[PDB]
Amino acid sequence: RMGVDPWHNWEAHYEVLPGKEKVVSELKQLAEKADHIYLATDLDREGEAIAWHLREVIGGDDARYSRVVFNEITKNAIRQAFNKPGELNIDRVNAQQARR
Amino acid sequence: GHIELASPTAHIWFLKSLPSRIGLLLDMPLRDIERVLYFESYVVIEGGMT
Amino acid sequence: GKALVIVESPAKAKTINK
Amino acid sequence: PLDGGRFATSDLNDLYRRVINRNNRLKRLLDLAAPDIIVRNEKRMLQEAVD
DNA sequence: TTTCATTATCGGAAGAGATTCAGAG
RNA sequence: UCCGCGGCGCG
DNA sequence: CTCTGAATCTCTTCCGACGCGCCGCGAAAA
Repeated sequence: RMGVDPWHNWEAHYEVLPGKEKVVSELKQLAEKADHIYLATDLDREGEAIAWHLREVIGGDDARYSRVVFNEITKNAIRQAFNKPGELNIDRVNAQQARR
Repeated sequence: GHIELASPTAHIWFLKSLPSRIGLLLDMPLRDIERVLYFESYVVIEGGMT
Repeated sequence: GKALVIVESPAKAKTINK
Repeated sequence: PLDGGRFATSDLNDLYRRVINRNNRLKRLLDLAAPDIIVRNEKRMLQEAVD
């Protein structure tokens, strides 16, 4: 029922939301056309986790994924986004998993 | 100058210039050579008990 | 090829794609 | 040097430029482990450019 | 049967390949 | 400012 | 009756004088 086992080193059982089937499905078909996938969710731990879940639902290889953060809508921002990017942070992700 | 390519590619003359030197060297018809070259099929380099 | 970008809010996406 | 600051060029320049574009595109695609479909398509395009 | 928080809604000729027809066993 | 193309005419 | 080899067809590949005046065009990028 919980979807997590406190007695087995916190192994969990995530599963797509009963109302996001379409959303997740469209990314899977669209993923082949895209060369390099850019996860641009919020920099906080919740956003970081959404990025982590996307990466594990779309599959592929780590190198095919990149993490970018958009400052503002201004071109002086959407540009710098792909300029000095990075990848997802595990510590941040695990912090959110701990809270959840 | 020179350019170094990520993946090799054939030289057009040795295929289109009839008779195809490549095909007759390989004892394979040119049609198949074209199909594999432009990535329409696969060909077996090595097969043992397969 | 084409790059795939993913954000959280749809409204924000439409704005980024622009 | 054409009049008005423009230029007249041989087609060879266009062919070489297209080949360079395809080659650099292929390498930048390859170095990040893209799905096989697009890499094969771009390899085919590069072969076409060479031809 | 059942509880939590989070995110955001031309024509002509030659050559090569493929197909078919006739002769043999 | 060196090139190519399109048309026209001369033999 | 069934297969193999040669002929026949279909598809592909080349190549169609040589000089020389004119004319007016070619390309843009953020």
